[PDB]
Amino acid sequence: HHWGYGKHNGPEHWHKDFPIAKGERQSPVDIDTHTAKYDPSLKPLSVSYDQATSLRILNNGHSFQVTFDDSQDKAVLKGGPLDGTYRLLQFHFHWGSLDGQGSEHTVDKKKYAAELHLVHWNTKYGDVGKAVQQPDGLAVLGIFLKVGSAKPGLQKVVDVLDSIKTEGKSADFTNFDPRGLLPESLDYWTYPGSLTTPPLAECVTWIVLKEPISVSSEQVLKFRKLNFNGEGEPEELMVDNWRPAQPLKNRQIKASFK
Ligand SMILES: O=C(CCCCCCC(=O)Nc1ccccc1)NO
Ligand SMILES: [Zn+2]
Repeated sequence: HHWGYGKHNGPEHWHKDFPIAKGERQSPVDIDTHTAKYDPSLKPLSVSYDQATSLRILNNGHSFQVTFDDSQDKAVLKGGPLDGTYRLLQFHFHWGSLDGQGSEHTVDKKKYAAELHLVHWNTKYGDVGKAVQQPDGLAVLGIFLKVGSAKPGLQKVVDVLDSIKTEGKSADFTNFDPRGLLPESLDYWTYPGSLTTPPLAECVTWIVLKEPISVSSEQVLKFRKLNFNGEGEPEELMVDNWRPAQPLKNRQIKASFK
């Protein structure tokens, strides 16, 4: 029926509605660290989040997202492999039912407990809907989460999840600073790929940071209390909302570091 992460509607079914699922630049991928090539040409990345304006937090039935005002150049990503300016629209997470799975990208086949995606769109296309129709329309910053010490900058998110438990719920989420989600190092791998949910459009320059952030067990347990269902339907925990690694095909993953 409609897509999701279950046995009957999960990633192995998506190609019937979205044939690009078997396309030439699908995401996520396994990052083989010994095959990625250091690219001395890659320009230094620029994450400019000081004027970011968060708006709302939303359970969309597949993840939860924090949305930003992207009607002006307030929070932008530039540099790295990117040409031009990419505006932050929203961030969301993918996570597991257990700490050994949950990420979408893997590193030498290792799965992390979760993966944060900070979604940005190329301002030369004017709006996100036009950007998703372009091969360089989006830039997604991917950040792995491992379980250990708490991430203080994540706590304001986790504390409001009770208020968006089920699909369709949203809440006001102003003055949230996404800089509190970033690791120390901006070393990264990059490759051309796609959205990891339907419609799987092949419009993303992926920038995946090498350094994970640590979150606590209590923080990730609160992610796993969300529901895929809407208020009143059989309760199905929102866990394992990740797509597995797809074939690399004719792509090379580049590293910003030696
Ligand atoms: O695919 C991903 C990462 C990138 C997600 C892109 C979502 C962009 C968004 O919020 N707006 C949008 C999406 C599709 C079509 C039009 C707008 N994770 O699953
Ligand atoms: Zn995502």
